[PDB]
Amino acid sequence: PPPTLPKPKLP
Amino acid sequence: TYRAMYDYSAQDEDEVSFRDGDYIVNVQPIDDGWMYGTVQRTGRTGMLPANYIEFV
Ligand SMILES: [Zn+2]
Repeated sequence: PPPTLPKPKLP
Repeated sequence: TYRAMYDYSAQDEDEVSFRDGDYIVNVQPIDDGWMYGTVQRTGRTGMLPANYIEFV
C-alpha cells in the first residue's frame, strides 16, 4: 500500500 | 460511506486499523492526507489515511 502523508494535530 | 482499498495497521493511538474492502462510515475529511471515520466491521472510530479509502 502507498505511503501515508504527515498527520495533522487538529485543528 | 467509503470503502478501504488496502489493509492498514494503526500507527498511533488516534488511528484505526482496517482491511481491504471494509466499509468506513460517517466519514469526515480532515485534510488531504487524513479523514475521521468509523470502521463498521470493528466498531472503532478514529483517523484513517485518506489515500487508502475510496468514496461510495
Ligand atoms: Zn502516540
